[PDB]
Amino acid sequence: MFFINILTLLVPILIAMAFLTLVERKILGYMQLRKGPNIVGPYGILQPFADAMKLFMKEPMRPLTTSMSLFIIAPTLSLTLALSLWVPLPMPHPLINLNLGILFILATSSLSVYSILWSGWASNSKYSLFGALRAVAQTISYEVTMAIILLSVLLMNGSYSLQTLITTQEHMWLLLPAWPMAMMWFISTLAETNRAPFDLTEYAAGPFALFFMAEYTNIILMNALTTIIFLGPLYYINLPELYSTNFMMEALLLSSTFLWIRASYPRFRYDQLMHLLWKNFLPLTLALCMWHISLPIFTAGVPPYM
Amino acid sequence: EVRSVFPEAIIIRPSDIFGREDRFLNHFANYRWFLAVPLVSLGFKTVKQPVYVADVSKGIVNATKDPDAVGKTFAFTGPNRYLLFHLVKYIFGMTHRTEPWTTKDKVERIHISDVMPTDLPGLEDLGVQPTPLELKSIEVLRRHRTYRWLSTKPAKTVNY
Amino acid sequence: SKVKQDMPPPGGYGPIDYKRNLPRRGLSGYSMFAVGIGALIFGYW
Amino acid sequence: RSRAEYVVTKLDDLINWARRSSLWPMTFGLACCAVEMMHMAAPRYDMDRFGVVFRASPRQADVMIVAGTLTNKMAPALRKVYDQMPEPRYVVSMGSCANGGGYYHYSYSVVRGCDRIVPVDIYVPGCPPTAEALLYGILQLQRKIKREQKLKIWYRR
Amino acid sequence: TYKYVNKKEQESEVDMKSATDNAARILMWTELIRGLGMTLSYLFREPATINYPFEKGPLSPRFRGEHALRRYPSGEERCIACKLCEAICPAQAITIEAEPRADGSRRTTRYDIDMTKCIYCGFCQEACPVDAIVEGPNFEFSTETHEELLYNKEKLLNNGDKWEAEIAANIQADYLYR
Amino acid sequence: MNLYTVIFINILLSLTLILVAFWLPQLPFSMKFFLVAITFLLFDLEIALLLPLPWAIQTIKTSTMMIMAFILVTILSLGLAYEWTQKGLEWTE
Ligand SMILES: CCCCCCCCCCCCCCCCCC(=O)OC[C@H](COP(=O)([O-])OCC[N+](C)(C)C)OC(=O)CCCCCCCCCCCCCCCCC
Ligand SMILES: CCCCCCCCCCCCCCCCCC(=O)OC[C@H](COP(=O)(O)OCCN)OC(=O)CCCCCCCCCCCCCCCCC
Ligand code: SF4
Ligand code: SF4
Ligand code: SF4
Repeated sequence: MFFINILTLLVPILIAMAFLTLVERKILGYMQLRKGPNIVGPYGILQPFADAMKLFMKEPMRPLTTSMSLFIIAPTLSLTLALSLWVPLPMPHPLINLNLGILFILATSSLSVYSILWSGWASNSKYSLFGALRAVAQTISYEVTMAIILLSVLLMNGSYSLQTLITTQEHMWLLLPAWPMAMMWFISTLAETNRAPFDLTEYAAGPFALFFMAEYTNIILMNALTTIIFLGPLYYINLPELYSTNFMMEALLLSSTFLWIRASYPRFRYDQLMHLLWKNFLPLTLALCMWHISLPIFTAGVPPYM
Repeated sequence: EVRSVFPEAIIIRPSDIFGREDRFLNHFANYRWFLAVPLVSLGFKTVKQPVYVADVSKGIVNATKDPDAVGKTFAFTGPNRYLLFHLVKYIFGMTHRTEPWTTKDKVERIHISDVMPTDLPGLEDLGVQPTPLELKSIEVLRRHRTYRWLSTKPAKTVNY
Repeated sequence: SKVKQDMPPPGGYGPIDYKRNLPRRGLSGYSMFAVGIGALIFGYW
Repeated sequence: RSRAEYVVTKLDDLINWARRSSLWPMTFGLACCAVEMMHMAAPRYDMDRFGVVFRASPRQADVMIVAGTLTNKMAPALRKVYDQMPEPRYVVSMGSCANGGGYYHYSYSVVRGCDRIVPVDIYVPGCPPTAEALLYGILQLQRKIKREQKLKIWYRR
Repeated sequence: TYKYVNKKEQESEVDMKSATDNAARILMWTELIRGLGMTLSYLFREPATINYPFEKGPLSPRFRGEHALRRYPSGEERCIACKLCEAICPAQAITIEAEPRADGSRRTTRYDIDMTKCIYCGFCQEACPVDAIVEGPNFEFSTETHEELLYNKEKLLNNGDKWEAEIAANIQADYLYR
Repeated sequence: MNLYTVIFINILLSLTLILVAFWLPQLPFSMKFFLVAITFLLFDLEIALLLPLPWAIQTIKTSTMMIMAFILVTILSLGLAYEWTQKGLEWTE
């Protein structure tokens, strides 16, 4: 039964990823006064499948100077980290209940920036290596600001569990007490997923398809994590389907918000992005971290261990 | 059969042709993907003189345009005879490293020695100077090199 | 005969509002700061 | 015919459908014709709706749209970019310049057609041919690669 | 006259309310929210996409498309081998050879127009004194080989016979302007 | 056992995806990147210090814990201020 639960978790996530590619095409088209794909399939629902089949059907131009070991390792690592990122998520019940699931999430993102660094070093080009170093510095800085923000909001929550977060959120959203933190967390998740305006942008066919799959899977996961942490869905002990549906709706709105932002904004500069983080977020992140340290002490609202 | 049905047919017999898209130099480069080099009798008994594909094509075109080539058999061979082991040593040291892939007929033709072209006319008789593998080998084996080795003594030539 | 040719109407074309027109819409800075602080205190309580 | 050839034909249908439904170009764009290319990318004609993705890298490209005048200084760059593109690659020449030199046919620094450098699959005539006509050329390319029977040729080998 | 695009009149001072407004603007992303809103408005408009090939872009009778050689209503070729089209052809895409026909008429033996050399400028159809060569409205004639765009007299006459029901109507619609 | 099974399934799925992806078709150093890398090291170890705060919030001696956390985040701020003042945060020659 556990393997059946594994299948019914992972396969719909991949379906959501492919249709996220499709809905990004359609929303960007309709925001550009045009249409998305609709010829391929009834209403474009076969377009991501055609894209994936073409990407797996085209031969991969594999250069011999590139290390086959790293060329293999980077996309398979990125996809398996996206799926391992997805597993410990309660909706409102998880496939796997971890004691420190948020620490698991952040460290899995660290292994993802290993994946992008290894892909960049395997790509034997100096411009590719330079862009790889820029992307790793981007991902690393937004990872440190995610870790501090998430630490402070779980100082409000009580533990690194996520069912504890559900019990925290069952009366109100955490957006009201931690909304500047929510804004900075949203921007941080954007720059982790390398979406516009933080995209700042090598592989053909198979590896490119794998990287595309893992990136869009990470997009859906950052949306789901933002939903579960900051915008608590309605939870009732006698029915979990209401929680699943409401979390679904908020995750779809946050994914549409990423596509909205990519349509609306021009991309940042590399110096401007580092300047933005290290001069506006991290000072505010540290100040609000100490504020959220101080808050349960002077309000006596120290959360329970369970 | 070709000489029976078309008595004045120009028959051209080249040796093992090497080139950019050949199945000779790329084949010997693709032996490295296994653990070692599988040579029968360590390749000492086989003697080969490979011929460049551009040389063979120039000979073919000059045979189309040549009035004296009618009803003749030509031998298109390289200027230098190498042993199979020395050829493998040269290709591996030039690469610097250290549709079936191969068949029984393929390895039999590999281990068959090249005959001495004595009575037959050749590329010099059709007006083509046979360029050597040392001069026309870098453009073939460069695609199998590594990055450190992207940016070698010739194998010695026997008369027999 | 009478010449027929692509001409403007006798009354002339209407005015064309070529100037920049930003709507100038938006809530005030003091009151959005006030509602943000109020949301913060309500959430904290 | 044999039952295996029917399965091979259906597999060809599936592969050709995938390749023509997902046609990602890079436009090696030079000139007037590249401007008309981005007018085909424009919302009226919507090659993205057709399944044809605007601004793809040559590493991810399927077809090269040669749009403009190929000069002698640019032809090695064209050949290098064509060689960097992966093996299932097609070429749509567009405009009189890329077709046969066009209005600069007798020029000292203009290659008389990009077919002297790269193998052109489909020529789109005009100066510039309309975006309507370029989208015609793209759909003709989809029909052409629908007509391919690669596993049928391999089975009949 | 002239006007300033970035200069501002005098000073608006430094008031606490203005400082609070600027701080709210760059702390709560007001211009970002309004840009998101009007991009959402375009999400909620109607797309300007036509349904090719079932819908076609609008054109005019002046449109310069595929070349064609017309005829008189009797069926005689309108062309009289006068070579002004190749004289005025700025790309030198027209080659004409001519001789008297068996009845002594002045007709062409060769009329080749290179589509790959043509710039589709209409100089031939505006220099033709008898309305023989025309740029008819066909534009969907992309070929898979370079040879098929090297038109000759037979191909041009076939195009003229094919598109005569539309070329003559376009010339009827527009000939009073030219 | 469950997490082992899921991670093995994940790795197997990704490996079979790359296997079908292959089988189906048949220098000038810059100092500033190192600076932000080591700044990340220092801030990440300071996160490692800051991370046990969900259990440190439950202690009896809340005043001492609060003072230590305040001092630590203050020296985070002071180090970041140092690097900002000595221009380790900009990208300029
Ligand atoms: C979680 C749910 C979803 C939330 C987000 C919803 C979607 C919103 C999408 C908006 C568009 C985002 C696209 C990317 C934009 C990138 C640019 C950007 O945002 O730059 C950030 C900009 C950068 O500003 P900048 O670019 O002008 O630079 C500032 C520096 N100068 C001016 C010198 C150049 O703003 C910030 O960094 C501020 C972040 C928010 C801080 C909010 C603080 C509020 C008050 C704090 C609490 C105070 C009271 C404490 C308690 C008191 C109790 C009594
Ligand atoms: C291509 C090469 C790729 C190389 C890198 C692969 C990365 C894979 C994706 C990331 C996986 C991250 C796993 C991190 C470790 C687990 C984290 C964790 O929280 O573990 C503790 C947890 C139980 O702890 P707790 O929550 O306290 O529960 C007790 C209360 N009931 O759970 C446990 O105690 C379970 C202990 C095992 C958990 C990890 C299982 C790993 C499985 C092996 C992977 C490698 C297999 C060999 C190679 C295959 C081919 C490459
Ligand atoms: S064919 Fe005509 S429109 Fe196209 S690039 Fe050449 S001159 Fe410009
Ligand atoms: S339209 Fe073409 S054939 Fe006619 S004059 Fe112009 S370039 Fe020459
Ligand atoms: S201008 Fe007209 S009539 Fe004269 S040669 Fe040309 S097509 Fe014939």
